[PDB]
Amino acid sequence: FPYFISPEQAMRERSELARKGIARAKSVVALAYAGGVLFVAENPSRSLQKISELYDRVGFAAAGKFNEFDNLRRGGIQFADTRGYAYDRRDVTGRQLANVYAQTLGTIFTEQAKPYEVELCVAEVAHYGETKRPELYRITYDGSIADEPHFVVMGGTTEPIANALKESYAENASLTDALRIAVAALRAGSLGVASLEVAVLDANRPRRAFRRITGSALQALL
Amino acid sequence: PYFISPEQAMRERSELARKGIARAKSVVALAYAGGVLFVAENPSRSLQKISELYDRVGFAAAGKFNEFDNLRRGGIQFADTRGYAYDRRDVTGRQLANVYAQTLGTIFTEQAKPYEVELCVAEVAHYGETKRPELYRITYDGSIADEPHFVVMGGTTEPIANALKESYAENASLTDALRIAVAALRAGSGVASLEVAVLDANRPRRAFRRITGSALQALLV
Amino acid sequence: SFPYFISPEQAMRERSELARKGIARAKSVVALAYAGGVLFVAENPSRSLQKISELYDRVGFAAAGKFNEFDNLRRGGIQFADTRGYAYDRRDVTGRQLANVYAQTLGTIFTEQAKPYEVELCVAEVAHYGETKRPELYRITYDGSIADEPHFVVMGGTTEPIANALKESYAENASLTDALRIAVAALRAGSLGVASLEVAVLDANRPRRAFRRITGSALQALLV
Amino acid sequence: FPYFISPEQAMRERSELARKGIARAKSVVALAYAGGVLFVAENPSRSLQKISELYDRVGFAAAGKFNEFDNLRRGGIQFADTRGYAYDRRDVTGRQLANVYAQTLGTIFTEQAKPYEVELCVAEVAHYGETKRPELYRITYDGSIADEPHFVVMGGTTEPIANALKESYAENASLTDALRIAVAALRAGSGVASLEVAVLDANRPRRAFRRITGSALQALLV
Amino acid sequence: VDLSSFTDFLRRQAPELLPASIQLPHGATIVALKYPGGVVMAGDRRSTQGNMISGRDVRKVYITDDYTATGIAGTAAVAVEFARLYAVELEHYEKLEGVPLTFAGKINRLAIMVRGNLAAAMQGLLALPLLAGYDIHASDPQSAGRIVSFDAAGGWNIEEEGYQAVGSGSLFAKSSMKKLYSQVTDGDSGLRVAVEALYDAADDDSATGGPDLVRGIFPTAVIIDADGAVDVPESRIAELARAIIESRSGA
Amino acid sequence: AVDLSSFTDFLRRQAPELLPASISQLPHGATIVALKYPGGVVMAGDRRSTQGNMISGRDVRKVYITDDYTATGIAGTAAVAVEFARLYAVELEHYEKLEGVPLTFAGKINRLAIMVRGNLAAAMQGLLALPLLAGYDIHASDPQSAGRIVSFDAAGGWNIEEEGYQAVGSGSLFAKSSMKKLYSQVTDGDSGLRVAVEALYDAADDDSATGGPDLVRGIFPTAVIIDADGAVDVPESRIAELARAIIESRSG
Amino acid sequence: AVDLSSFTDFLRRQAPELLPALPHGATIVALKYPGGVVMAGDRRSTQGNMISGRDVRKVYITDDYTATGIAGTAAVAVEFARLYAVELEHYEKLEGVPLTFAGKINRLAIMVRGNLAAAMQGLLALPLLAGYDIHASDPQSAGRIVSFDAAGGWNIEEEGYQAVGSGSLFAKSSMKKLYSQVTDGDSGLRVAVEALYDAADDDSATGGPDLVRGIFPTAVIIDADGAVDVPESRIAELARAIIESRSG
Amino acid sequence: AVDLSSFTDFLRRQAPELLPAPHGATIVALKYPGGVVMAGDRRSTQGNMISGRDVRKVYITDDYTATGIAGTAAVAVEFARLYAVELEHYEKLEGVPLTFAGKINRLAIMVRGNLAAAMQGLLALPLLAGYDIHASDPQSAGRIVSFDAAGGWNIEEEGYQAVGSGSLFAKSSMKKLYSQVTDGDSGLRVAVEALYDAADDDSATGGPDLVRGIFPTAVIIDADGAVDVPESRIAELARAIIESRS
Repeated sequence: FPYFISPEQAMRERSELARKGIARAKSVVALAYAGGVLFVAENPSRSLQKISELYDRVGFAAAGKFNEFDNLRRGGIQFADTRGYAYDRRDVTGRQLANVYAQTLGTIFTEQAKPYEVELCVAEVAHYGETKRPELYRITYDGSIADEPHFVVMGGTTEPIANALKESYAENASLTDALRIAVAALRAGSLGVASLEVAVLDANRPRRAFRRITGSALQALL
Repeated sequence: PYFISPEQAMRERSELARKGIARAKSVVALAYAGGVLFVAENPSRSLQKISELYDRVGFAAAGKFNEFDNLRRGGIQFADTRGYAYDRRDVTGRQLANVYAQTLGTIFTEQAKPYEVELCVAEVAHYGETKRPELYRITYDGSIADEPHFVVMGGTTEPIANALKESYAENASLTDALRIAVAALRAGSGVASLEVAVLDANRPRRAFRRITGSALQALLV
Repeated sequence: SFPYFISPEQAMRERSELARKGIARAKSVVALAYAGGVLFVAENPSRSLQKISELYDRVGFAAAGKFNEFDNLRRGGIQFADTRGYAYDRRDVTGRQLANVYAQTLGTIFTEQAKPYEVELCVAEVAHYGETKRPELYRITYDGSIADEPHFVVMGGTTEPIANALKESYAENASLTDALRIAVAALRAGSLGVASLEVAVLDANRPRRAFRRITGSALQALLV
Repeated sequence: FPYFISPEQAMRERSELARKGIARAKSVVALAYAGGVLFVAENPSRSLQKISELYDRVGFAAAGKFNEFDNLRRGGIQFADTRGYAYDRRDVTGRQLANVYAQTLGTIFTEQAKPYEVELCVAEVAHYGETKRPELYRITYDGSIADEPHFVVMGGTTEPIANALKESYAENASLTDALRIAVAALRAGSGVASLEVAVLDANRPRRAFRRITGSALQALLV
Repeated sequence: VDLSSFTDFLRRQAPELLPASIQLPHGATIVALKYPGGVVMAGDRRSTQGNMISGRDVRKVYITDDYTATGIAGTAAVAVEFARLYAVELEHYEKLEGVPLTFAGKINRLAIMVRGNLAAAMQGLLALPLLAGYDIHASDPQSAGRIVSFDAAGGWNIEEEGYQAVGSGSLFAKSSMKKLYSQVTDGDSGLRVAVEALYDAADDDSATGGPDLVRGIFPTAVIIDADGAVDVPESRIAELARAIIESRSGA
Repeated sequence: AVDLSSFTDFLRRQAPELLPASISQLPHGATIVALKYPGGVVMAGDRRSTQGNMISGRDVRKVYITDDYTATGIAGTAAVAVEFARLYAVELEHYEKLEGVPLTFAGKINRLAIMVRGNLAAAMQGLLALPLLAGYDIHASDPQSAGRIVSFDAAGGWNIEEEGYQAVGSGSLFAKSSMKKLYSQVTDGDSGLRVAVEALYDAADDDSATGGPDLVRGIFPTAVIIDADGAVDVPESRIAELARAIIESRSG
Repeated sequence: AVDLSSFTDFLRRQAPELLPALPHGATIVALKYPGGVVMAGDRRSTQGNMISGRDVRKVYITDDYTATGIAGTAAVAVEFARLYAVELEHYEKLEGVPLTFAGKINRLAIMVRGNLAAAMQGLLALPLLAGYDIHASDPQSAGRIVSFDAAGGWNIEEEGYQAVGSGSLFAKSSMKKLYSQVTDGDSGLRVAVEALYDAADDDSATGGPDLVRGIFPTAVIIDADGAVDVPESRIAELARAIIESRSG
Repeated sequence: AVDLSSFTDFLRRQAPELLPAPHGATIVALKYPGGVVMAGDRRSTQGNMISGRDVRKVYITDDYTATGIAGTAAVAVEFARLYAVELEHYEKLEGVPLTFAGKINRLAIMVRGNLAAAMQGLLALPLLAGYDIHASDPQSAGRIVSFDAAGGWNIEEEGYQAVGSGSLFAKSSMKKLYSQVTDGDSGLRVAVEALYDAADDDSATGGPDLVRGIFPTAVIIDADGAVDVPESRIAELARAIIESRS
C-alpha cells in the first residue's frame, strides 16, 4: 500500500468546503471613517457577538461558523494580552494580530480535520492623539491576508455589498452618514436595530477605542 | 469502504445525527411567569433528560442518553469550577451554552461518530432580580440559537413547534403552561410517562425543582 | 500528511450488524424480579465459565455475547464499584451508576474500537436488608443504548421468542420456584437441565451480600 | 469518491501545486552591482514585506504565500542570531543560511501535507572594507539550491523578466542604472506605491540592509 | 476510574484552585452537641496572630448542605477554603448523581480532604474540622443527630458522648459541657449549654473571644433537626449571652 | 502489565489519592490479643485511644471481621488502623468477585504483608500500623489445628505462631506474659475467650495507654471468634459477664 | 484543560517565566466614608537601614471601581498590581462582562496564595484591596476594603478602615481615634493622610511628606462615579495642615 | 504556545547551554538637559588581588541605550552581548524597535531569571541608560533605570544613580556636584569625578591610571544617538580633577 491521497484533490475540496460555509453565513462590513473604524454586521441574536475588542486600539470582526471564530477571538485576546504584558501595551499592533491569524488559519487549513469556515477582519485605529490612517486586514480560511485601504466585507454574498460600498464609500464620513451607507450596502446583499450589531473603534477614546452602539442611540443614529 | 469527501462526510454525519435525534423522545422548554418550564416525554423512571447545571441554570436534552449524560456531567464540572474560581454569581447560562457549542463543534469535526444530541441551556434571574429568562439551543453541529420564548428538540418538531407558536402566552400561570406544553407534546407524539421540572425565580438559591407524582397529577386536574 | 474520510452511515450498519449477529449466535440469559428479589437464569453448558456474577453487595451482573469481552466488562465493573464504595461508603454504590458506566463504555468502544463488542448486558439491584424497594433491571446494548426494565430482561441468541413467552406468563412477586419455572420455559422458546444451567439470585433477604448461586442438588429440588 | 494517487503522481502533484502557487504571485528581483546588492519587488501593500534583513551582511527576499515565507524569514533570523551568538557575528554566512533553507524546504516538501508555495533568495555582500563578489542563492519549493552570479528572479512569470535581465543586465551599475534595469525586467512581467525596494550596502559599516522609501525612492527612478 | 468528586476533578485539571502544600491568623474554638431531634453547633469570632487580635468578626461555622454544618478551627484561610470546597463537593455529587451522598459518605469525603492536607498541616497550615449533621435515613428521629471529629491524619470519630469541641479552647469547652450536658432537653436548652461552653472557653483561653457587648459581636450558631439546617439569629444568641453574663455576676 | 486482580494495585495505578499511604500528635495506642483453641481462634482488643497523656477516645473498635474466616486487629495510629482494616477487606472480596474463588490463607497473608510493607516509609514518620491477623483455614488437613495467628513486623515480615497466642500494641508484653501463664487453661472457644479477656485486663493494669473494662459507662473490649462455621462478633453481654467475673476474682 | 478565562493560568502554562519571582517596607491605609472608599500609601523604599527609594508609587487603580496597594518588596508589589489589572480586563474582554466584586477578590487571593512559598523566602507581597461595588444595594455602603494574609485568606472589613505594611499598627491605632471624624470623602482623605503621617512618625521604614523635594503620599478615591487619582496638591495641602497643626 | 519574538525564549527552548549561569566595580549614570551619560571603572579583583585593569563595563546596546554592569565580570559581559542581541532580534522580526518601556521590561526578565544564581554569587546588577525619542519633552527625554536582584526596576527621578562596590561614595559625590550639570560636558565631568571619588574610598574600584594610561570608559546619548566618549576627552578631564585636588 504505497499509494497516497491526492494533495491537490484535498486542497480543492477543503477550499470549497470553506468557501460554502462562509458564503452561507451572515455578513459584516468594516470601513474607515473620521471617527476611526466602523463595524456593522447583520446579526439577529442578542447574545452572540461577531464584533469584538482584541486590545486597546485593535478590533475584531468575523463571519462564518461561530464556535470556530469565537475560538479565534479568544486566542487573539490571549496573544495580545500576553504580548502587552511581556513588553508594553504600546507594542501590541493590529499588524501582529493579523500576522498571527494568518499563521493559524494557514495551519488549521493544512492540518486540522475540517478547515475553518471563517473569514476575519482585524482593525486598528491610532492611539489617542496620534494621527494614523486606520488599518484593516482580512484573513482568509486559506490563511491568505489582505491589506484593505477603506473597507472590508465578509460573509455571505459579498460582490453586491462590495460594489455598493465601492460606489457609495465616502472618506472621513460622519459616523451617522457612514452607518447609513454601510446599512445601505448591507441591504444590497439582500435596517432594524433588532437586525444589527454595531460598534466602532474610537480614536477619540483615551485608551480603549472599542465601543458598542446599542438600542436607543443606535436607533437615533439610524 | 464507501470512501467519501469533506462535503458528504459532513452531509452523512449530519444525517447520521439528524436521524438519531429524530428517532428520540421529545422535550420542550418555555418561558413563563414562574420562570422556565421543562417538559419531556420520558417513559423511564431512572433516566433523566432534564437536569440542574448550576443555581439558576437548567439543562434539557434529546438524543442518545449516554452521549448527553456525558455532556451534562461536563457542564456541571465546568460550572462548579468557574463558580469556585470566581464566585457563584459569575456563572451564566450564556457561558455554559458557549461551552457546549465549542464541544459539540469539536466532536462533530474530530470524532468517528458525531453526537446524536440536541440540547437546551436555560437561565432564570437571581432571587429578586427581574430579568427575562434566556434559552439556548445547541445543535449536534455546535450551532447555537438564542430562543425568546420556547425551545423544542427531539423527534419530529414542526408539529410541536407550531402548536406552541399558535398558543404560547407570556407570563402564563404554571398550571396553564403545563397544560399547553402537554398539548404541544401530544401533537408531536401522561404523568407516569412525563418528566417535568422548573427553574424557579422565586426560590432563593437553587431555582431547579422537579414536579413529580401527586403534585404533577394535581396540576393537570 | 493530509486527512481522508469514510462514510459514517455505511460503517454503522456493518458494525452494528457485526454485533447484532454475534449476540444472536450466543447462549441466552434471563433476569426477572420476584418476591425473593431478582433471579438469574442462563443456558450454560460449561462449568468453569460464568455469565452471571456479583458486582457489589446488592448489585448483580448478567451478560451474553463473546466471553472474553464481557468478562472484561465484569472486571471493570467490579473495579468501579469497589472503588466508589471505598471513596464514599458501600451504601453509595448503586445499580443505576454501574449501568450508566457500562453505557458510556460500550458507547465508546462501539465508536472507537476496530470491532465493537459483541455483548449485551444486564445490571440488577435489589433493596438493602430491611428496606422495601422494587428491584431494578437495566439492559445495556453493544450500541450503548440503555433500558430501564420493570420486570424482566432477556439477552443473547433469539430474544423475540423469549421476551414474548415471559410477557405471556410473568407474574409479580412470584415464589422462587415459580420464577425458576417461568425462566426455564422462556429459555426453551429461544432455543436444559441442572447440567446445562447457570442459576443465581440477588436475595434481598440477605443481610449484606445479596448474590447467591443455586447449584447442584439444591437446583434439582427447585426443578422438581 | 476520493482518490489514492501513487508515488510518481504524489511527486508530480505536490510539485505542481507548488509551482502554480509561486507562478501566481507577485515578482521579485535581486541583482549584483558595484553598490552591492539591490532588491526590487512588486508589492502593493504597505505593511507586508517580501524583502528583509537576516543578519549584518545578509538579506532575504521571497515570493509565494506570505504566511509561509514570513515563517521561513523568522526561522532564518533565529538561526543566524543563534550562530552569531554561539560563535561570532563574523562566522555567520549567506552560504549557511541558504544551506539551511534548502534542508528545510526539502523536508517540508517531502513530509508536510502540502508543500510550501514559496521561492527564495538569500543574498550576502562583503564586510565593510573587504572586497568580495556579492553572492546570491535561490532556493526552490523543491529545496533545490542555485548559486546565481548576477541576478535572481522569482515569483509569477519569470522568463520575460529573466531575459529582459539577461539582455539588459548591468555589472557595476550605478544604483540608479540597476534600478532602471530591474524596473524594466519587472515591467515585462506585469509605480512608487507599488514597489518595495531595499538593498544590502557594502559601504555601510555593519548592517548593510537599507530600505529605499518614498521621496528618496522617487528621485532614484529618474 | 471516575469518582464524581469535584476535588478529584480539580486535581487533574486545576491544581491551582486547591489549597496546596509546602504567623497566619488562627485560633478558634468550636463546639457541637446533640439534643433530641437535633444537633447544634457554635463557634467564636476571634482570630489572633501571636498575641495580636487580627480578627473579631470571623465566622467559622457554615451550613454545608441541607442537613450538615462544618466548624473549622485552625488557620483561618485554610478553614474557610475547606468550608467552601466541601460544600461544592457535596452539591457536585448530588447534581451528577441526582441523589445526595449518604451520611457516611459525606464523612468519608471530608476525611480524605483532611488527610490530604497532613503535610501542609505539619507546616502550620492546619485545619481541624468538626462536622455536625442530622441523618434523615437514620432509623430514629430523636437519635438522628450526628457529631464527627477528625484528627490531623483524617481519622474520624462519631462521638457517642453527646458533645464535642475543637480548637484552642476545646478542653475548657468540653469540661464545661461535661457538667452542663444533663440540662439539655431540647433545642433551646442545648443552644444555651453551647453558648455557655464557648463562654467558658473564652474565659480561660486568650485565643478564643467571648461575647463582645460593646461592638455587639457574638458567637455564630447553626441548629439542625428533621426540618434541615438553620442559622440561629444573632439576637437569640445575644439574649442567651447576657443571661449567662448577668448570671455570672450576682443577678 | 499483569492483572493481579488487586484492588490495591488498581488504586496505586488509577487513584492514589484514595491510597491510605500518606508518606510525604496523633491518637494511637491499643493492645490486641489472639489465641488458638481447638477448632477455633479468638481475637480481642481494648477500646482506648490516647494523644500524649490525654484520653482521646473510649469506644474505639480495633478488631474487625474481614471476611467469613478471618479478622484483623490493628495497633498503632488510629486513623491508619481503621483505614487498613477497611482496605484489606475490600481487597479480599475484590479478588473473590473477580476470580470467583477466595484467596488461599497464604495468599491472604501475603497480601496483607505487601500492604504493611508498603507503609514502612510512613510508619518511620509515625504513621505506624502493626496488624495481627486471626483466621481459620478451611483447606487445613485437620480441623482442630485449623486456626491461624499471624503477626507482622513493620517491614512486612510475617510470622505464623506455633506458640498458640500473640499480642500487639503498647500493652502487648503484659498481655503475652499473662497468656503464657493462663494458656494451659484453654480447651475451647469459651475458655479461650476468657483467657483473652483476662490478658487484656492485665495489659490495662500495667499500661496507661490500654483501657480496661469501663463499668461506669459499660464499655468493654470487643472480640471475634472464628471456627469452622465462620467468624462471629462476640456479644457485648457475654464479654461484660466475663469481665465482671475476672474483676470479682481479682478482688473477691 | 478547563478554561477559567484567567490570564494568570494561560500566562503560566504558555509563558510561566513571565510570572513574577531587597527593597521593602511600606504603609498602606484604606477607609470607608459614606458612598466612598479612599486608599493611600507612602513613597519610601528601604534596604536595611538605607533609603533606596523616595518616589515609589504603591497604590494603583486596577479597574474602574478598584485599586490595590501592596506592601512588601517593591519588585514583587509593582508587578503584582500590573498582572492583577490585566487579569481583570482579560476576563472582561473574553466574557464581555466584568467579574463580580466577590470574584475579583477570589482571583487576587489565588495570586497571593500561589506566592506563599516565595513569601517564606522574603518575596513577600501583602496586598490591600479597595473597591466600590455597584451591584451592592446601598451606595453609602458600597465601598469595600479587603485584606489578605500570606496564605491567601481574605477578609472584608466591617471595621471601616484597615492598613498593611511596616507602619500599619501605628496607622490603625491612629485611625481608631480619628475615624468618627470621617463624614465625607474630604474628611476621609484627611484622616487617611494623617494615619500615614502617624505611621511615618513611629516607623523609620515609612516615609512621611518630604517638603524639601515635595514628595507626598499618593491616594485614590473611589465612589459611584469610579476610581480617580487624588491630585498631589490636595494632598500636599492636607499634609501642611497636619504638620502645621502638630508644631502647634 | 505564544511567540514573543524573544531570542531568549528561543534559547531556553532550544539552546539552554548558550544561556548564562572576579567582581567589584563602580558604574555611574546621570541626566543632563537633552542627554544622559554613563561611565564605569576598569578594575577587576579576586579577593585582594587585582585581576584586571582594562576591563570595559559600559556598552552601547542599541542606538539609544547603553548598559553598565556591576558584579562578576564574566556574568556582566555575557549579559550585555545577550541583551543587545535580544533587542536587535525583536527589531528584525517585527521591523520596529521595542518601546523604551519594553526594553526595560525585557532586561528585568533577564535579571530576575538569574536571582537563584545571584544568591549563589553569580550576581549581575545592571544600570540602564537611554534616551527616549517618543518621550514628550526632549530635555527630559533621557532615562536611567536601576535593577534590584529580583528584577525590580526603578526609573531615576533624582537625576543620577550608581551601582557597584563604590556606588555609595559615587552617589554622595554626585549629590554635591549635580547642580553644576548644565550640559553634556559638565555632566560628563561630574561623572568622571564621582568615579574618582569612588576609587578614592573603595579599593575594588580603580581610578585613572596615569602610568599605563587607562581611564574610565563612558558613553553619552542624546537625540542623535549613543556614542563612545573618546579616551583623550576623559584623560583630559581626569588630569583636571587630579590637579584640582592638588
